[PDB]
Amino acid sequence: DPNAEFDPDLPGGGLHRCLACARYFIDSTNLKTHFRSKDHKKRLKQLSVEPYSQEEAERAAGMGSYV
Ligand SMILES: [Zn+2]
Repeated sequence: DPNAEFDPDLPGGGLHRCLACARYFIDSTNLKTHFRSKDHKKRLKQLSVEPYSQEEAERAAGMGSYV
């Protein structure tokens, strides 16, 4: 199909998926918000899907900026 790097049937063009869920998300933000389930990534660690997942190898726990 002319001009379509994405798929028009799949949410998010089928380009944003959680492989562990086989679900297609409309946007990467929606997809990444989906991994905010700690138990999921826990299962991922057990299954060996992705060792060191989000909130661990990508954490919002820092920011050491003083004047
Ligand atoms: Zn998932």
